[PDB]
Amino acid sequence: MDEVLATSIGTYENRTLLVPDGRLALTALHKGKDYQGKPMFYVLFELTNTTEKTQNIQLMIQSFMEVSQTVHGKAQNLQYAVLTDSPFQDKLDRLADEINPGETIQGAYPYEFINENKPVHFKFRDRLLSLDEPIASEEITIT
Repeated sequence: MDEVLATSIGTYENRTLLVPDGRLALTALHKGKDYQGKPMFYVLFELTNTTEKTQNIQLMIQSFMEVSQTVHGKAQNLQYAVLTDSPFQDKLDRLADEINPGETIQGAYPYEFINENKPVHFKFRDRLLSLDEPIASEEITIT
C-alpha cells in the first residue's frame, strides 16, 4: 500500500475523465458572455450516466468535477453562473433536467467566471475513497 490516490481507479488525461460513477470526456470547452457580457464560461464535457437512475444531472456533476477560484484572499466554490440569454440554452437545461442512464450523451455546467483574469483550477475527483488530494488536477487559462 503506497497510499495511492483514489485507490488506483479513475484517471485524468487525453482531455477525458474516467470513473466508475460515470464517464466524463471533455469535448471542447467554449467561452461565452453573461449579464456582464464578459464573465461567462461553458464546460463542454461528455458526462455519461453509467448508473441506472433518471434523477437530475447536476446531482452527479456536483460530485464529478468541481471548480473554485480565489477571492478576497481565499478560495470559493464557483456556482452556476447567471446569464441573460445564450445559444447554449439546450445543454444548459441539462442541469435542471434528467440524465440518460445507459445512453451516450453529453452536456455542460457553467459557473461564476467573474475571475476570468484568474486561472481556472480544473480538478477532478469522486467518492472513491481519496482524501489525500483528488484524482488529479490541472490549471488552464480560458477567455
